[PDB]
Amino acid sequence: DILNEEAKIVQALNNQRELTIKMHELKREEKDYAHSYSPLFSDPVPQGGSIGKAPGSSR
Amino acid sequence: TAAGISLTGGRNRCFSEWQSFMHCTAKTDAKSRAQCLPNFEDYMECLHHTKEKARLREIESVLKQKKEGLEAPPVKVIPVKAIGLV
Repeated sequence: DILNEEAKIVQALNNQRELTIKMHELKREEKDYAHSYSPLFSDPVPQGGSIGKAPGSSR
Repeated sequence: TAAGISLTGGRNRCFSEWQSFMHCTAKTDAKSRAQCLPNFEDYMECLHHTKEKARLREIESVLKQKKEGLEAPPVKVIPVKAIGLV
């Protein structure tokens, strides 16, 4: 009855160790432009400055 | 903001190279931006014309070494009151 209450605590601490190692991996994972910039307007493509615009300036 | 707005409100001189680089970075995740190098190189030398000035001094150093100099259809300079003279 004491070895099982050992193993419960050790299971509950290896759960926290794996929880930390996961949450440290989750930080260095790269993130989408829709999550790490504005959600609305998910493109990085500008089309900026359109009053005297020349066709052929797009690429 | 005013990312690519020119003096007349249009697009600036290096907008097309910048928008091409932004096309390159839009479809591309990190650890694979090494292919996105030539678009950036094109943009930076659109801005500052470094490779262009390098090429022009490489050909100007040869131009002063010839005694013949110029055997080509030449470029004629005009004064400002003589745009359409002849």
